[PDB]
Amino acid sequence: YEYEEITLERGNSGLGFSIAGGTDNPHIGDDSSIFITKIITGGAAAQDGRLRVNDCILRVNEVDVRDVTHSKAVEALKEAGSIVRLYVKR
Amino acid sequence: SYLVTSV
Repeated sequence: YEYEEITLERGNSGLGFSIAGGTDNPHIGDDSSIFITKIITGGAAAQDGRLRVNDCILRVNEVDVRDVTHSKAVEALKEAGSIVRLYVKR
Repeated sequence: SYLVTSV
């Protein structure tokens, strides 16, 4: 596993990526983690250029998201403000 | 991955 830190500025249409996963979401294996499914062309994430599809977000700013429902990790990403530190594993 | 929310 690789561990990466990615800081993003929030754009007009948000961070520019989608997340699947969470403790309440279907998945194969023991793997219930939040992960990237899509990065939008010309979105903040694609412009930063570091984030990739399938990335596992372990942490959003100072809020842990490794053992939360899909809704807790969505809210954490929505409430995180204008500058967002994503701690990921790929 | 039944639920996918765009952020």
